[PDB]
Amino acid sequence: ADESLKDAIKDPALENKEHDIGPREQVNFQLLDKNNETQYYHFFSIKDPADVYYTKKKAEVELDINTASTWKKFEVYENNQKLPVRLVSYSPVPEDHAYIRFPVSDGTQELKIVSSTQIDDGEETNYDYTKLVFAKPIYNDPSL
Amino acid sequence: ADESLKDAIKDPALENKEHDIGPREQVNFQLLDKNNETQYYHFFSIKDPADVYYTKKKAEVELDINTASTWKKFEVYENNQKLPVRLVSYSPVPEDHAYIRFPVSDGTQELKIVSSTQIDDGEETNYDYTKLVFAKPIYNDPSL
Amino acid sequence: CPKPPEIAHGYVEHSVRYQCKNYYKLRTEGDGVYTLNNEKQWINKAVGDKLPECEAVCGKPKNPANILGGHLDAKGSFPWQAKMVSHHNLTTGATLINEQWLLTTAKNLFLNHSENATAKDIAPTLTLYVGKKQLVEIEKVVLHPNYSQVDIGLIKLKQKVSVNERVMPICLPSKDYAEVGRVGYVSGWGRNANFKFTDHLKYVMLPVADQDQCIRHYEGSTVPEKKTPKSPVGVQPILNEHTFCAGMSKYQEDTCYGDAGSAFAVHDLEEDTWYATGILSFDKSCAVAEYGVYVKVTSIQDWVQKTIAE
Amino acid sequence: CPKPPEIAHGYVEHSVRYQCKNYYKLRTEGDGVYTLNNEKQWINKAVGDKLPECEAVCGKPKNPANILGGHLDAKGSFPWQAKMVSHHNLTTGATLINEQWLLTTAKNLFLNHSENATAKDIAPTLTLYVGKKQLVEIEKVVLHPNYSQVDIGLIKLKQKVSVNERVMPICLPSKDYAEVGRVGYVSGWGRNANFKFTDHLKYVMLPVADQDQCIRHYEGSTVPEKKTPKSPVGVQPILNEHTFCAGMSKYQEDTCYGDAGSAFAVHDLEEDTWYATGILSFDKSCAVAEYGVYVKVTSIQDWVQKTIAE
Amino acid sequence: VLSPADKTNVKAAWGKVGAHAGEYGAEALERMFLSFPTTKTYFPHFDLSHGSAQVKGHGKKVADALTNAVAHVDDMPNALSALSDLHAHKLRVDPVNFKLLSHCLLVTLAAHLPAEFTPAVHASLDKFLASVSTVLTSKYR
Amino acid sequence: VLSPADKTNVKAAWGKVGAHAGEYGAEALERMFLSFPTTKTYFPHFDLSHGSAQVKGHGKKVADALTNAVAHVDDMPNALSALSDLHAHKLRVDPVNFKLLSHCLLVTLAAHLPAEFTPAVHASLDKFLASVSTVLTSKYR
Amino acid sequence: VHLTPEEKSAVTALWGKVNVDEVGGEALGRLLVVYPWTQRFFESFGDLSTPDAVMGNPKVKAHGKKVLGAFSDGLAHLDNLKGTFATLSELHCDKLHVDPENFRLLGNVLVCVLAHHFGKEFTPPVQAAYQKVVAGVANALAHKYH
Amino acid sequence: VHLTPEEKSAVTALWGKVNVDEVGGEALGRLLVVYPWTQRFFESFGDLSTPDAVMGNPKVKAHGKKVLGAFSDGLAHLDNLKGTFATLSELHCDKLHVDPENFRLLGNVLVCVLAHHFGKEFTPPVQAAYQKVVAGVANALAHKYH
Amino acid sequence: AEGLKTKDEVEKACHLAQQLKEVSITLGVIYRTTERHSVQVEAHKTAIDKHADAVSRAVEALTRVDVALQRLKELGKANDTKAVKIIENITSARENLALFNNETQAVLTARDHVHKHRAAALQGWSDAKEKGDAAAEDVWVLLNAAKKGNGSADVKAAAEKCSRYSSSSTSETELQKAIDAAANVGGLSAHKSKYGDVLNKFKLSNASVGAVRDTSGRGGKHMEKVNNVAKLLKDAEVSLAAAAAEIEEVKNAHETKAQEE
Amino acid sequence: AEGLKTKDEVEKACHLAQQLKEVSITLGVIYRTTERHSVQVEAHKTAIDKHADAVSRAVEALTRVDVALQRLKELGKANDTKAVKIIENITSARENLALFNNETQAVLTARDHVHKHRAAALQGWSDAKEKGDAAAEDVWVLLNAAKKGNGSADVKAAAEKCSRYSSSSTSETELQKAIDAAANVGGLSAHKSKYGDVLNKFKLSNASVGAVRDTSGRGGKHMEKVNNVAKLLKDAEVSLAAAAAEIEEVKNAHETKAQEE
Ligand SMILES: *[C@@H]1O[C@H](CO)[C@@H](O)[C@H](O)[C@H]1NC(C)=O
Ligand SMILES: *[C@@H]1O[C@H](CO)[C@@H](O)[C@H](O)[C@H]1NC(C)=O
Ligand SMILES: *[C@@H]1O[C@H](CO)[C@@H](O)[C@H](O)[C@H]1NC(C)=O
Repeated sequence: ADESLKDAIKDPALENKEHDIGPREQVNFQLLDKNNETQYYHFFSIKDPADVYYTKKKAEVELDINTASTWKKFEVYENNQKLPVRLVSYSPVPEDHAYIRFPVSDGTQELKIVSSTQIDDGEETNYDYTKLVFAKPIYNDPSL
Repeated sequence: ADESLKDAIKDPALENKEHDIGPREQVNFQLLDKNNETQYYHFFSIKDPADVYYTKKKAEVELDINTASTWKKFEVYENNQKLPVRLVSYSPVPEDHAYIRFPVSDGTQELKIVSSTQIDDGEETNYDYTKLVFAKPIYNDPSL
Repeated sequence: CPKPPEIAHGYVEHSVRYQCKNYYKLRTEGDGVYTLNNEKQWINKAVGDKLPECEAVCGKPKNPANILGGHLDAKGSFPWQAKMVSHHNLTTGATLINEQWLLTTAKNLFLNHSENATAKDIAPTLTLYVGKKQLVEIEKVVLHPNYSQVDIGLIKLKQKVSVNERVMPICLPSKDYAEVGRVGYVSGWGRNANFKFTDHLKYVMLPVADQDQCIRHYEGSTVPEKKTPKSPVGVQPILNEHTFCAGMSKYQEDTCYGDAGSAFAVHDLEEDTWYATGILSFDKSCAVAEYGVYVKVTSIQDWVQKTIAE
Repeated sequence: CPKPPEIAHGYVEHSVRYQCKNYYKLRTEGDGVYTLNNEKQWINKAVGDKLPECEAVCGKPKNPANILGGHLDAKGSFPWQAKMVSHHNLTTGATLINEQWLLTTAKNLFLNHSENATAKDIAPTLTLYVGKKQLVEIEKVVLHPNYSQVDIGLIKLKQKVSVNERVMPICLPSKDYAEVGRVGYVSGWGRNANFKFTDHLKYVMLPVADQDQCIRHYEGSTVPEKKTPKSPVGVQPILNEHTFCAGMSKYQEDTCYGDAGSAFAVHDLEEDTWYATGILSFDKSCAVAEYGVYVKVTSIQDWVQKTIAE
Repeated sequence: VLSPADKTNVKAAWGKVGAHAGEYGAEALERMFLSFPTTKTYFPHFDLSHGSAQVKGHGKKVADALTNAVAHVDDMPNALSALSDLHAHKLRVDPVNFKLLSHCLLVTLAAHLPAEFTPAVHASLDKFLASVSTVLTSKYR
Repeated sequence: VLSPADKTNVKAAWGKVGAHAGEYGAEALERMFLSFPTTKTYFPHFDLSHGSAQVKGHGKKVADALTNAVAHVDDMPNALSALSDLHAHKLRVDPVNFKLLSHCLLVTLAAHLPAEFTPAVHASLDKFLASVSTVLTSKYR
Repeated sequence: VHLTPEEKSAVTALWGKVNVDEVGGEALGRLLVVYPWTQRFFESFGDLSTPDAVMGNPKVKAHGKKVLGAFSDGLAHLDNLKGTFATLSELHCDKLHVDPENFRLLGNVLVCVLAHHFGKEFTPPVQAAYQKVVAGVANALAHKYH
Repeated sequence: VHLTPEEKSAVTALWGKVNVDEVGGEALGRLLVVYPWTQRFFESFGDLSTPDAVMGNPKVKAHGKKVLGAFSDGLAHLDNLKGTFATLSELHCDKLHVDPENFRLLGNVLVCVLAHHFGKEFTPPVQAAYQKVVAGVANALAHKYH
Repeated sequence: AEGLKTKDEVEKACHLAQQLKEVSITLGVIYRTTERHSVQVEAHKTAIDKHADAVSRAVEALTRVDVALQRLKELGKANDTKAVKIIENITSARENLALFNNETQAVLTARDHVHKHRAAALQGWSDAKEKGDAAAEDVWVLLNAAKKGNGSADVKAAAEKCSRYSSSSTSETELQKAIDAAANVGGLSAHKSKYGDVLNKFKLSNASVGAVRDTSGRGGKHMEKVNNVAKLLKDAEVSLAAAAAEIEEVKNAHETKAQEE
Repeated sequence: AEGLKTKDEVEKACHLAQQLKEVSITLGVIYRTTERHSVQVEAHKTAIDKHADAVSRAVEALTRVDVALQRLKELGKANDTKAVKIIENITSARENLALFNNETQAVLTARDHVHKHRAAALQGWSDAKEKGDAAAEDVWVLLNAAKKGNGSADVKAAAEKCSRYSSSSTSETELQKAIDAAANVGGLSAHKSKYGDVLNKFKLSNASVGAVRDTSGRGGKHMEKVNNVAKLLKDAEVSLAAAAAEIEEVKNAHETKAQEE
């Protein structure tokens, strides 16, 4: 799923599928590079605030990313270990938004994003480190 | 022959036949009626002088008569007995002259003509007595 | 053009169609129409620049019919008939063969003139008439080279004469109707049974007569060694292979002094045209002499055509 | 008539043949020829006294072929194209449907005017242009009863305009080429990539586009309950069964502000005639919005015919 | 044209004229000068009055001409030949004039001979003077 | 028309602009008033001189409008809606003027960012200001 | 034309003796016989071929009478000859187209028949007077021809 | 148009530093890429589809040079702009029928490429001076259109 | 019987008299209109005679081959070579001779017919002269009675204006149209059964005139066919002359035979 | 190599340069003359796609009757009544479908051809720009040499009067006529084998332009035939729909059979 995101959105089962069912929190975040200034490409590509959906086990953050067709590698790390990222809905080409979810452990605030963007067959632009900072910690609420 | 003269000229054998062969005398005559004045119809109808042709036996007078087609009875008498009149030549219709011959006894001068003229089927005009007087007597001359 | 009206945003292309007036005819190849140019030229797509000309019809009198004897000319059924008078008031016939010319006899021409006289002498002498009183003037006169055998003249009129119902030429025949069984029409200005020159043109139908019967009548013969002057009037007609004889009428009408030069005109019923089959030579016969005699026109053909050229 | 010459004894029968000048045509039954009378009347043996009239051709430009993008109009290949400017110097399109009338859009008409405004209000406001600078004056204006649905006006010109190579009406189609697979030609006076009103008439070829793809583009839908304003520029085109959409160019040329009222003109190669298949309604699309959209002319047919009658 | 029939009639009728042939000839001329005064211009020096010896004698000539004609009627132009030329050429008599005298000769014969003047004869008598009056004229020019 | 490719380029390029987005906005305007003096007639009361605080701040607004646009580039007309009406209706800005500033914004980005101004970006950057400069104008009337 | 009183007197007195049931018809049938082409106008009569048929044919004398009468009218008014025959002139010239020469031809055959009945009593002066008459008639009868 | 001496001086001095074997061709190839409809006139070059092909295609810079030169001639004589391009105006307007809007479109892509090579040194006053130039050129080049 | 009426019925009677008189005139001009055909058919006779003599030599010759094909009805009817090949060269000769005695006879019958019709023409004329002259005379005693007939005095004027002859000829048409105007008003006449005659003799007469133009026309057709085929015989006269005399040795089929028995 | 001659041969060349230059122009206008056909054949593709989906339902149905005529290749190939009378109502259905996959393929081949020719058009253009621009350039070094070339001095005048571009377009005609006047006089050029190229690439190029008008024309013919027969299928869609489903009981000839064995 997170090895190639623009291949991922090619699955027809995912188009305009519903991701909005259930209880959710809205948490604004910041997206910063390794000098702690905004990562402007990611800043621009991901919707702020972020829908966080409640589950039985851990809260699952949902990310809203445009130009999904030009996104390639999107890896999200919590305490430097890989989260199992998966694609839930995609919105076709005048829209070109991909919708992804991953579990986060109660208490998490910072998140690591290893990403890359490539147009068609061209130059792949690797984005080494992107720090995602929720404006407040994330806590699951199974009570809903 | 002398019963009907206009029937006589109808014989085709007689047309423009030669009557002029041989020796001949020319004798002037007069034609008179019973009062001894000229018979003007006969006067006009018969050529004067008259060719008289010489033969072995008696001289034969030849008479030249126009309008033969309107002549009917032409009888010629010598001493009140009938002469055998015959037609020798005829000259066709712009001409209409008949040529007749009869023998006369040597010494004859006067001659009797009983004649008639009829046009087609119409009125027959009888000419009872016509006296023909030769200006000199007729004598045959077998010596030629 | 009593000018055509204009239409909005449109133009006119002019044509004329030439047509010949009454008693005349179109001559050209030459369908007759002529279209105006951008060159403002009048152009027939067949003959181009060349106009047609109008040529008189012949043998088509406007009122057709339907000399001792009869047939007063009520209508003017004989528009080709000309009355020519010699210097001394002697009336004589001539017929109009086209717009400028009339046939006649050498004889009529020679009246009041010596055998010495030539054409130049005779032409000013004559007075000529067409139609009613119509006086046509007279330019030259020309005689057939065989005048003493073929008795024929030609008259040239100073100008052309206007053709109409009363004045109009007769057709020269391609065919020759000189044969017995044909019938003909003779007009005439000649004398009548009071031996007066006639007051009114008259005409008579006559059959054409067997040429040998006619010969045997006038001379005695056929064969020339047996020829003698048998002619009922004083004078002998001219008789050869260029002549033919017409009989007497049904009613014993005949053609007398003055009637020479009048045409023996045979009407062809199939093509409804009037041809001049002959011209009258011997007009002396009258009561007394069984055949008037004509010179076949077919036999003077190549000569008349030849003369017309001058 | 530069009068024909006379011929001897002959007369002339006059004819004229009427012909319509360049870029016009004969209307009548009515073989066109007219012969002069003895009544000196001009008479066609079919229609008699009635003249023909000359009617403008449509769909035959004198110099044919063969907006952000290209195709400068070198020749004047679009003689039916009119440039109309509203009161406040806003340039807008209209196309010439016959000698007196031009189609346009309700919208172009309503510029610098209230929804309140009626036709009488709007007509004096406008300035209209054909051909080069040619200023045609403007009598009335009439709007389609469905103006808010069918976006269409009609302009009546005070008089008829003279047709020629640069000024001439377009044909209204019997057939309807609104289908995909057809190609069309749009002329225009509208803006270009400097968003300047263009200095020279230009034109572009555009395919006609699938109606559903176009719908789904501008609204979200097909089905009306899922309809939302998806339009790439700020404003929504009018989309119904009386409209059709034309795609973008081969080279991404497209049709921008001012290009409404310009005709989507489809050239029919078999009959070599130029039909107006549609009129441009939505000229807003430009770079950013995939389809300019036209109202099918076949659908306003019976209305335009009806209006012309007054 | 003088058929056999005509020829017969003329002879038979002119016979019945007889010795009066002379006297008729004069009576005939007289009528002509009285009826048609223009014919007198051919006879300037003649005394033209009633029964003038000059008229009376001249009639005997004309009479005899005629008798001659019926004498050989089957050839008139030979018989009348010397007369052809006399009237035609020397005297130049207008052919209309013969038809006058023709008719006076017909009026004259009528008066003196009622019984022979049957229509049939009137025919052939007229033909006969036609035939003659022609032969004198046909050399006119 | 802004394909995924374009969209990526505009973000990636406008990112590399960063906090200077404000300062370019003003540099861009300045060029416009200097290059095309007619655009000054829309800004009467502004001090238009060099580095004028009024110019400099206004550029921060224009900068931000643009950043907004790339922030939601997948719907521009909703984002720019309140600006649609401002220029179209209230301010009535002649649509030619946007194409000037469009270009000045292109000249400006060129100067400050040589490495990203590859032809491919020059394309989508122009489309982007096209797409925007359209949306403001399409409510013109 | 003018006529001396003793001409007119010799004329009228003779005309008195003229049989009006015969003479005219005899003048007509002789014309048919002598100038056979006039037969053309009259063949409606019956057989006109022989002279006996003509002279005998009852429509001929029947006709002659009317003609003879027509001549009587002439002797009646000799000063207006034109007028008396003015209508008759129309019948022959305008409707019929008789050639005017046959009027005189007929007037003469009349004078012949006159001389036939009246013998020596038809005298050269009397003919010469009648000649004036059958002329004046023939002309007047011919007047509508011009 | 008129140009202040320090405008022309800043202009010419900058034009000095302009690489004449490259810039012109780069201006042209961007035009092909940014406003693709101009490709229509040049497709004789080779592949014009991708931006790399265009920028790489040897006939393009080859061409740009001649164009760039054509612009050098402008800066040379700025008073007779009409005349200098008078013939060039004929090639595009009378023979070719290029829409005059693509002259300015190209003059601008040139100014873009200018600003690309010269960075901060291509100053608002210098652009403003060059703006006068790529206009004057575009117009003069369009003069034979009227 | 009493004549008169208004100034109309005087005219109606005036026009009748004029047409009634004019029938005897018009029908005359018409008979003479046909003299042409009479004399023409006569000359056809003349020429038909002439032709009979013209071809006499050629028929006398073709007769000889008929009479020599008789004594040849013994040994000659069968394939005599030089004999049976003669009928092969007489092929067209006997064709024309067949046409001759055919077509000549036609112009002879055409001839006979044209006289008869011209006679019926003639007869009809003479009758309608009587009937017409009679009738016109009757309606002239009313017309003259109206002269001083106690008058309508515009009726008086309406007589003396009247003249004896019509100004023109008469159709069958004009005539009936004169009887027509006469019948209805002013049955004063009531003679109409006699006017029936003058018209019926009229009709009958014209009928026959037309008959001769028609019947003489087809005569001239036939005559033309006569003249032509007669030339074929006269020019083939020499041919036929030696054709009958070429049956010479066919007579030797007699002479060399008839002696020996 | 040496250029010059009289004041004639300067302009015999001047005209060459002008035509030689103008080949790279004219050939351009002509390529663009064919954009129409390129975009037209493209929209044909668009529509051909659209039709394939338009008739999809009707082909899927007619396929069902093919695949149900297969298990029918056991008891169904022989006179099944309600089956064998189906092919009677599918008579025209399979007619059109035959025409469809025929005519669609034609506009596809027409399509492919129009591009290739337009490519050969294109190739030819680019060459003749080189060859021509080259050549024109050469005969301009003689033309510029004649400017101050020691001169005939009326030759001098005859250069500066000369201008770079022709006033007009170029036929193949005009071109050869420029090479013509150039060959004979002033073999001074003697380059004529290269002018041969620019003309031969010219000819070759125009050849292909004409090829597309011709080949695109017959495309539009075929496309029209496509649109029509596609309507027959879309409107017979309902027909065919129940036609394949009427083979229902033909499947009972399977079901009622295949169980019992
Ligand atoms: C038309 O334009 C003028 C220009 O000043 C403006 O003032 C006016 O309000 C406009 N009217 C409408 C109805 O748009
Ligand atoms: C009968 O004669 C009249 C003139 O009297 C004419 O109208 C008609 O045609 C003639 N014949 C026929 C058959 O009508
Ligand atoms: C090639 O184009 C020229 C015009 O440049 C034309 O004369 C010629 O006809 C064209 N070729 C053919 C095969 O038509």
